[PDB]
Amino acid sequence: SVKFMDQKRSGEETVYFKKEDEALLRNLLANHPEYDPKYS
Amino acid sequence: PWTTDTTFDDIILSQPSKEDFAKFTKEAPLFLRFLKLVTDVEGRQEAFIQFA
Repeated sequence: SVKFMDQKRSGEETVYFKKEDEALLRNLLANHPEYDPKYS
Repeated sequence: PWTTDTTFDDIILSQPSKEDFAKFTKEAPLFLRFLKLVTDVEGRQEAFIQFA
């Protein structure tokens, strides 16, 4: 029950925030081109 | 060259206006690099970000 809950929680959070990080990596360079090395 | 939407004429004979002028899309990056440099020197990055 303990390792069960912990590992389920960790996997769910990992998947969710993996998706969110993918989306943010998609939409970063547009809204923050000052970091984009394309213009440097 | 043939175009289905544009026509070539003399500027003084046409007396064209801004909307009579034809529009196209130009590639930015070569200009945007130089612009980033110039704005980093001059100290106005808001303008670079807005324009980009």
